[PDB]
Amino acid sequence: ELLPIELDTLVGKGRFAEVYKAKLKQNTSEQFETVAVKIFPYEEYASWKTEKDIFSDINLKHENILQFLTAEERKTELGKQYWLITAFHAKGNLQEYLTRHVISWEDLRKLGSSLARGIAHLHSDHTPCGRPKMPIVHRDLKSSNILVKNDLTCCLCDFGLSLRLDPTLSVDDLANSGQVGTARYMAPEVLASAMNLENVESFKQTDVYSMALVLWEMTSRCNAVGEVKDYEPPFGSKVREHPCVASMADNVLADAGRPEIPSFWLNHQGIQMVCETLTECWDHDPEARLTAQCVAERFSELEH
Ligand SMILES: COc1cc(-c2cnn3cc(OC)c([C@H]4COC(C)(C)C4)nc23)ccn1
Repeated sequence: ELLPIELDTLVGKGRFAEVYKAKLKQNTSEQFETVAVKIFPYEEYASWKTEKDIFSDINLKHENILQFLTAEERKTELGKQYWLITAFHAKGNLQEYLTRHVISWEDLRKLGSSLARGIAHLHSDHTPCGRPKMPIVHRDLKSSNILVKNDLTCCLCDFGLSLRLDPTLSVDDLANSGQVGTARYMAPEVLASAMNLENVESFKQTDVYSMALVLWEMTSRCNAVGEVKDYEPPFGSKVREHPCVASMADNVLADAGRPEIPSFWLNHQGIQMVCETLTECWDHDPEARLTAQCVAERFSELEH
């Protein structure tokens, strides 16, 4: 049976689906509960299925991963819709949050350390207890799809382009997907079409590079650095609003371009640590990049 849900507001429109703030009126007498509904048309059934498989995976439950209530199929006059019902985070996406607010050092520490913890959890080949689990690579990490919870910690969602690192995966299966994701956040090796298709685990390195760009966005809006400029997306000054891969290749790969880090930012000890860490993470060489777990560990050291 379908949950008693009333759609309130359209909060997100993506290639695959629409996200709605909704009211779950389980009970007529008591106050309604705010939930999120991601709606996929029948044409996007595949994206719905990929996300559903992730959200319903018991091993994937984590504080930094969007909480999942249920998946439904709803017949409509036009056809059928595929729904994902989840917890709603009122603060919204990280990109919009950074645009509107200048964060404290404590905020940056919480946001950056929780982002790394969520990615590390997806990447992990084992559960906290010690049981083997099949790693997931997000493949489309960016500030626009990271939610901010009420306690100012990050929460991952938008798993439509995600890849389970299954051993049975073929080169043909992988190459066919090719460059998947947002061009602005693509790692240089992806822009170069230089990956080893047989090596599925190298996709973890691409996620780390995108994470580095997000960490830089958080850092750019932190008041600890000093004077804070208006929020700009990575490469905002260099490329157009919807950049192509050729143009991103030109900047990221040909010019080795990265978002600028003014030297005055380094004056703060904490900011310096974050900048050094993120710099290692966006290195041209994937091998030079730290793991998400390593980054989570460095953030732990930031209490000092
Ligand atoms: C993108 O995939 C999602 C998002 C949610 C979701 C949960 N709370 N929440 C709150 C939001 O704003 C107030 C949005 C807007 C904000 O920014 C976006 C464009 C990401 C949509 N989305 C969500 C649930 C399931 N999948």
